[PDB]
Amino acid sequence: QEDSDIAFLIDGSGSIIPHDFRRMKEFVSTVMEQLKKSKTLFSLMQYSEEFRIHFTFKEFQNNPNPRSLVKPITQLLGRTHTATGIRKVVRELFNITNGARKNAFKILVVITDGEKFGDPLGYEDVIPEADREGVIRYVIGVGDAFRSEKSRQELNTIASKPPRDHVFQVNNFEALKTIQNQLREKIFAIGSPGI
Repeated sequence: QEDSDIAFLIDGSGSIIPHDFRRMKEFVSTVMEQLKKSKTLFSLMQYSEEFRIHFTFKEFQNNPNPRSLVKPITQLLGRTHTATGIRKVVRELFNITNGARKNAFKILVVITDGEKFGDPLGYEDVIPEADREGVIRYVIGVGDAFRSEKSRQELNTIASKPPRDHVFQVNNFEALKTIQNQLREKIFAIGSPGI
C-alpha cells in the first residue's frame, strides 16, 4: 500500500508487424489491469526514431482506465532508439509536471523487439541517470533477436540488477501473456522481498 508510478516504454519500430503490435497493446492493457491498485498510476511512451507520450501519470489519474488509454494507439514505425527512449522516460514521464509523485516507487517496463540502432545515445549515457533517479527497470525482449545468450546482454544492460529478476525473454508476441503472472509477482515484491 505504497505509491507506485509505473511507466511502460514500448518499441514501435517497423520491425514489429501490425498484428504483433496489437498483441503488445493487449499485453500492456492486461498487465496494467492486473497491477492496478488504489495508489498506483501508469504512464506510457512509445518509441522508435520518434517518441510519443500516449498518456502521462496525470492523465491516467484523471482517467484510470488502461484499456481505453492503450487500445487506440497507433504504431510509429521506423528504427529503434532504445537509449533515447529510456532518457525520455526518466526526464519526461517521471517529472512532476506530468503527474509523477515525489517519493513514489519509480518502475519502468521496457518492451523491445530488437537491438538498439541509429540511436545517438548509448546505454552508458542513460543508465547511470536512471539509476540515480531510482528507476527500477524491467525489460522484455521479444523474438529471435534475443534468443541467444550473447544477444540478451543488451537486455541485461537495460534492466536493473540482478538481471535474473528484471529480464524476461519470450520467443514471440503471442507468448507475452505467458509472463504476465511472473512480471506481476516481481513488481509486487518491490519493497516487500519474499512477502
